[PDB]
Amino acid sequence: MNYEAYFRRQLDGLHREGRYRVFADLERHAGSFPRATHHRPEGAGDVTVWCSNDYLGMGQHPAVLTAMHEALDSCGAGAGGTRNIAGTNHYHVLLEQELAALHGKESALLFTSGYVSNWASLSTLASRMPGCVILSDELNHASMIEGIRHSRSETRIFAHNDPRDLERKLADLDPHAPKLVAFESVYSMDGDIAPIAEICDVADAHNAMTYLDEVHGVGLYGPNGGGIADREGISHRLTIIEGTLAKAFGVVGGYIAGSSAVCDFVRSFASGFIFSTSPPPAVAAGALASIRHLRASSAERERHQDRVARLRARLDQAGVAHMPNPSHIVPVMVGDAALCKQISDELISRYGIYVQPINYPTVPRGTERLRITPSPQHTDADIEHLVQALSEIWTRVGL
Amino acid sequence: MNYEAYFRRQLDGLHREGRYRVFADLERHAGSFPRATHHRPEGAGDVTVWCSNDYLGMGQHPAVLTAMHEALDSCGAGAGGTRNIAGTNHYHVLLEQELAALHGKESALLFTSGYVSNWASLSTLASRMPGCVILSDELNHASMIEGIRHSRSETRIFAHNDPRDLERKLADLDPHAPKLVAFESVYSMDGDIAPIAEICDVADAHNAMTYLDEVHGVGLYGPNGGGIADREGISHRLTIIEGTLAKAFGVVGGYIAGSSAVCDFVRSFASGFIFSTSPPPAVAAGALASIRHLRASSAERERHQDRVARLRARLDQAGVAHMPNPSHIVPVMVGDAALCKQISDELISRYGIYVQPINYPTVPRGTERLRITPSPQHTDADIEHLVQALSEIWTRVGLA
Repeated sequence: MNYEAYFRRQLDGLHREGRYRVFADLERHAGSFPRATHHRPEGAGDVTVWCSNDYLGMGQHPAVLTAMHEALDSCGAGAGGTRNIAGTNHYHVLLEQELAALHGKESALLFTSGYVSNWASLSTLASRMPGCVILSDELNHASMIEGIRHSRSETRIFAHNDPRDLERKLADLDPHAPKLVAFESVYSMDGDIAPIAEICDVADAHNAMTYLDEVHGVGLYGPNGGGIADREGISHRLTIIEGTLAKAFGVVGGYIAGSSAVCDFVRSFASGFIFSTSPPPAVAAGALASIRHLRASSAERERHQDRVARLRARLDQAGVAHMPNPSHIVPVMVGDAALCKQISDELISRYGIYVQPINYPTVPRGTERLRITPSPQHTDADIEHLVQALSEIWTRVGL
Repeated sequence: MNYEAYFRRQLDGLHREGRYRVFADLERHAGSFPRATHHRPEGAGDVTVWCSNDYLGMGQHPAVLTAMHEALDSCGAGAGGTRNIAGTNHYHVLLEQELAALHGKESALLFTSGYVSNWASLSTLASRMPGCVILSDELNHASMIEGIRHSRSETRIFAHNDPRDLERKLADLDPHAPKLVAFESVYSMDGDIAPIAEICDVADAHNAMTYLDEVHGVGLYGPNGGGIADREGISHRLTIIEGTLAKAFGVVGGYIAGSSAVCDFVRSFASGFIFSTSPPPAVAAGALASIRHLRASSAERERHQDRVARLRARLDQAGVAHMPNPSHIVPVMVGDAALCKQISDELISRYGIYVQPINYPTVPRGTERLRITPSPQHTDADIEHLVQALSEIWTRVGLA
């Protein structure tokens, strides 16, 4: 057994199949988003970032930067322990209070990331309820799939956004059986929005817990910037709302929000929460300032939706196909894996436009796409450059 | 099934066994470690922190803070993507190069936490080697256990730091199957140091990969501050060295260091790496300044061991028993979850001393203890206050 040679051959497989991926070394320009320096072997050059999940540019928001500077100087670089052992910081406490209020819940629990919040929460909740059946939306994110897998709990997959199929996969279970319905508000690849109320109607008929990942809604929708459930006024119907601090809130971290009992349960039992250093105080302080700002201000969401709407209108006039949807995500459709990569490469090296190809297995074969995430900071000129680039590229594909 | 009542009943179980934990709300005073403000219902009081894993106080190091302030103003609050999609920042690159160099390896891979570096790397490595048997030290950290469990690979546990038991467990195995020995350099709860060279001898004689968690070693031992393998001159013998940026380096994050091939392998396949936002640029810039500092400077490590030896000597002199060991961790043994918790509650309320009980998952039961972590910033006066506090409690509580 040559381990070195073994790992190398696994990678040659990925190279051959065209799925080996190299990172772009970027430096976003704080104060000048969506601009970034792209570090290429032959020296720096500027790009426009078009596939960042920092959806509102809160990454450069002055209130977020100020809170992080002040937290660094008061409390230092890091937490310096787990939440249990010397790593509970006042900013963690204010952030959990703020997240509870955002979602109208009794409590919230902060994790190191969105990924860990789902992995830790789902695996701990299901594994500690013997005979729990998990009902998982087939397009749930990797973090939810891995939490559900790690639970070892019996799991039934229901058809994407289909409450009739959910009902059919709940109908034979005893009401005394623990059940957990795990789904998202906004799904990243197609940008579709879940029928949350219809799903909660089926969940309540069967005494099932509801676990809603609002990663792609929170900060972006609702009167409080709480996400889709906030928008629909049905926050109170979910047992748990999960989210990230890394996307619309523009920093890093994950959380859940729910009853005192459920948050205390995950806090007291979840390995991935207990046995990992707490997020840096400055990370907690930035997220706190980001949430406070997006609860009080609608201006960024309004500008966000205008940029999204303007891009779609211009693509429509230019004849550039994108997948219609009610969210803020603009999946520009390519339909061929090799061509998707060729277009991504040409946008970066000829047009200074940074987008990434999305190919099988992330998305079904024939539905390969460029996932575009317009921000409040993308200008009309940025949109015209991107639309003209895609239009010129599609004409050359044509010829 | 009432979910609320079910959750409360399990929490009432932790209260019954005395292992329900109330978090202390602290603000560490940057520039004034080890002081913290403690927010209680009563209000705000100053305490001395004695169980932080920011072992050298790099959390308040001015070169670390300078780099973090700089990175915020240049790049913003967060990465704004995954490493694959818009979230690779130049600080991540310089940090992975620095970690490779620290451990004398070809490459390094940055994760969001030490916990995730272990869970993701061990799950991915074992998963993707058909018929792999994982041999795990008895006392491996939760993060390593969960990585091993998540792999679904065949697992053998070997007796703590026992290369002869590792030999016996490896001996009965299909000789053609891939094999991975997972262990730590320095174990947190007893502070014992692994016989890395002897474990590596047994791994080599059976064609086994070695995976070494140096979380409580890296930054604190070795000519390069690389940890125990660095100190023993055997970094080259381990297939993977794993560590944290959160403890001696004083920020947050996890990594592995190894060949370009093993790091690229985990980078390309591990869900917990691929599908999670990259660490903030400021975190990467801080961890980078921390490592460059502790590679070039042994003065904090020397002051660290000075404070450790001084506390151990004063504890012995006052008749307060601690678990002797070759590392920097001073475990004061108690006996009982409820007593240990009471001693910990009395140190805060009567003495302004913050030390957490170690309960009945982490350690065995009848073996709850006070884990104390002296840092370079603890003064002779702080040590006298701690030791006289423990002395007074120890007579009252009959542990003298």
